[PDB]
Amino acid sequence: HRHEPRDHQCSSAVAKHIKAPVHLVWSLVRRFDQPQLFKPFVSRCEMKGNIEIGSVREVNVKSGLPATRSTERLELLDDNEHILSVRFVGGDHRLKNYSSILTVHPEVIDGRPGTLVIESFVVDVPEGNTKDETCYFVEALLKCNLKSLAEVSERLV
Amino acid sequence: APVWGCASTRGRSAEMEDASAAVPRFADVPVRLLASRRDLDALGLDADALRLPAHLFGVFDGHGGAEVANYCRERIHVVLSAALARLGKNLGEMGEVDMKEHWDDVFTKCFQRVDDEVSGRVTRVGEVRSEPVTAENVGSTAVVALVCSSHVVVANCGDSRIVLCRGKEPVALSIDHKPDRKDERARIEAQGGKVIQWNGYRVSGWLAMSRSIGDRYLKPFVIPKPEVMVVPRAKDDDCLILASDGLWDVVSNEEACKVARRQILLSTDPAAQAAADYLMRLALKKGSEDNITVIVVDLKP
Ligand SMILES: CC1=CC(=O)CC(C)(C)[C@@]1(O)/C=C/C(C)=C\C(=O)O
Ligand SMILES: [Mg+2]
Ligand SMILES: [Mg+2]
Repeated sequence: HRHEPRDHQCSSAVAKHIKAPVHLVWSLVRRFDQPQLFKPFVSRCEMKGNIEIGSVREVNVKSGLPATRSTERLELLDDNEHILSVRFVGGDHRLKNYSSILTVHPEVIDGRPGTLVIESFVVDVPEGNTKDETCYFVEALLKCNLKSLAEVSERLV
Repeated sequence: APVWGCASTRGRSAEMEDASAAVPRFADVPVRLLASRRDLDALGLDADALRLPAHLFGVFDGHGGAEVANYCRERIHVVLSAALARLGKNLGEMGEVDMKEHWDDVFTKCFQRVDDEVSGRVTRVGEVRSEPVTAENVGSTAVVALVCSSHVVVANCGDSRIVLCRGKEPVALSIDHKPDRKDERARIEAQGGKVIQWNGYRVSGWLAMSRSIGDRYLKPFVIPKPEVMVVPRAKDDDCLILASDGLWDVVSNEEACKVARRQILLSTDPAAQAAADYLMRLALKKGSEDNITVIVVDLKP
């Protein structure tokens, strides 16, 4: 997670402990064509072709949110170090040049195999907002994403 | 029998997440919540034993899905009806009472109970269910109107609105729970929350309202606490308009009331139904691409 934002950008990170093996948590996150497996905001996702670096997916999010759609490109997928990186290239949201890095690491939680998930991001600060407003907004969504990933991963154990 | 009409459409939105309820004779209101025991004992009548029929009208604007709004349509009137029946028995052994405080109390606990059922924190019904109704990011507004022959009791939660036409003038019976409202803003920031201008003022930059049923992730910033108002009826009362923001985003209270008096002057009632259908199709002409749900209740005899 070597993120270092310019002056017109902001950056932060969130973490979450999952009581599930790494291979189980990784099997959900790594499926770039179906983020709705664990993301509670995604209603529909379309992605053409084979999953590879440069693959682009189109996401439609449910109502109640500031945006309705997003276009995202897969920038990195390491099936050995468990690294996933995604960059937002389009949509109707206010997260321009958003780039995120998600990593999964093994650990022992309550005497059983567990998982630590870390997700950091860099994004432009939209006009009319501050770095801590933007960070607060993105952190709220990411914690909701990771909490749903934890509950889905822990129902598969 | 009540006099009402209900119109609802998906509109230009992709799917339908609005819900509406209209239950005639859903409960009997304890008259101890509208008159003191002393007031009726002076005429020999027992306030504990009197029965007054009431009807429930409700509009539920869901977000993140339609399941919380659909649940409110089926459960709110059932939970409130059972609460009013049990409250009517408990005011038999209790002396004088603060009627509007008990009105706030019975509606707050009713909304909190449906919220607790939605979140899976309590069990619900022959089969019992205990897991949450839906995901952490689904919620719904709730504007509810208890209508009887003498009073109109209003409970509001969210950015839906109910407006009363009295004297050929609209009177708003509910204040929208927008997060930039100065009491709602102060309340949210008091507990460490943020109200962020992000395509409109939003709780945490996310939800465009400060109160709703469900949305358990955004707690304790978004609460299901309703604002209750008791409104005695009068002859000047023309009609009641319950509607989601699909109408109030393009039609003002005065424009809605004027249109909802001329269609009426000219099972549901065809007159009130014509006002609801016209108000709904007025919102579709004024540049509204959201779901539209309008309930028009006629208050003249
Ligand atoms: C939930 C939602 C709301 C928005 O305002 C922007 C966007 C549509 C991109 C988003 O899908 C954002 C998702 C984020 C921040 C992270 C993710 O999902 O990994
Ligand atoms: Mg809606
Ligand atoms: Mg709406």
